[PDB]
Amino acid sequence: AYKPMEGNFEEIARDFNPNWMSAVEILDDDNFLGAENAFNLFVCQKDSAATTDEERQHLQEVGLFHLGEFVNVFCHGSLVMQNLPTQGSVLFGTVNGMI
Amino acid sequence: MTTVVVHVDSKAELTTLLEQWEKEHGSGQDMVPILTRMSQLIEKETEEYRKGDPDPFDDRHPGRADPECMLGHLLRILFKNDDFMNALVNAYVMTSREPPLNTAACRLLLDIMPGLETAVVFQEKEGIVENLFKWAREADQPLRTYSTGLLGGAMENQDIAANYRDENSQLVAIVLRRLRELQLQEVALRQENKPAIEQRLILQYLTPLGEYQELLPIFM
Repeated sequence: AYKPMEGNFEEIARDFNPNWMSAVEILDDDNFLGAENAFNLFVCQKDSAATTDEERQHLQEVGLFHLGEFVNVFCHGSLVMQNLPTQGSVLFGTVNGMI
Repeated sequence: MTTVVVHVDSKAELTTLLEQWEKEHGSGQDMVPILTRMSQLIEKETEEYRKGDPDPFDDRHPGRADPECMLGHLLRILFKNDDFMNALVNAYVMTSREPPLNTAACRLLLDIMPGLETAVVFQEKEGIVENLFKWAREADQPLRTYSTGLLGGAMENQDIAANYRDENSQLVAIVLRRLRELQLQEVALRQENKPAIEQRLILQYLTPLGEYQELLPIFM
């Protein structure tokens, strides 16, 4: 976190499971997308039940996926025209040219 | 040895108080203009202490440090209490509601301000902390004159300020508004021809929690 009143950073939470990162991207400031060297995808969701202080500094891995491809990049923006369904869009860069 | 004074003796005045309070076992007396000595016997003793040019980094007692003046002689006498003076903390705090009944604790815990080392405020009788949240939001003006720096020993502990890193922040919102008032009071009393002892003893309380985290927001 970054508290503008204090001026300094603040550790809300931290995941502990040791995965070698490859690229990460924020979805919606609640769900956080992460890649891996092991050619995989997962999202850590910020924990809701703030019953104590130990259980609110621990993120929770919510959802797993094997994207069978290395991940380099993430970015926003879509490829279709704006006609003004689903919400948001994240494109990702790879090593085999598979967007 | 044979350390007597050239003025009127202070220990004989102390022992004259040690023959009145030490024999007070349920006798039905109120020593509130007599125990004024216990807050006045040390202030004249402080008034002569400024001659020796003291080092302010004196967390210990002069009975261990400076046997040259009468400060180290007299603080050792009232500190070797042998579970006799030590029941006064259980007495004038736990069952204390009245202002002459709270006179006999707040004018006296400030007399053992170097003596209050670690574990009296750290004891499981810790409602005195929540009593001082009650004795600052709702107290009397001669009481709040002698009530702000009483948790000064609590903020010296890093364990009380971590157990109460948001309960104290409630109280900081009170004491800064009063702290703003004294610049509006005393300067306007001095802006006439063109009181600060609470201002001394509130900053004594507010100093050791001036360093801690997450308190700078309501500071600025």
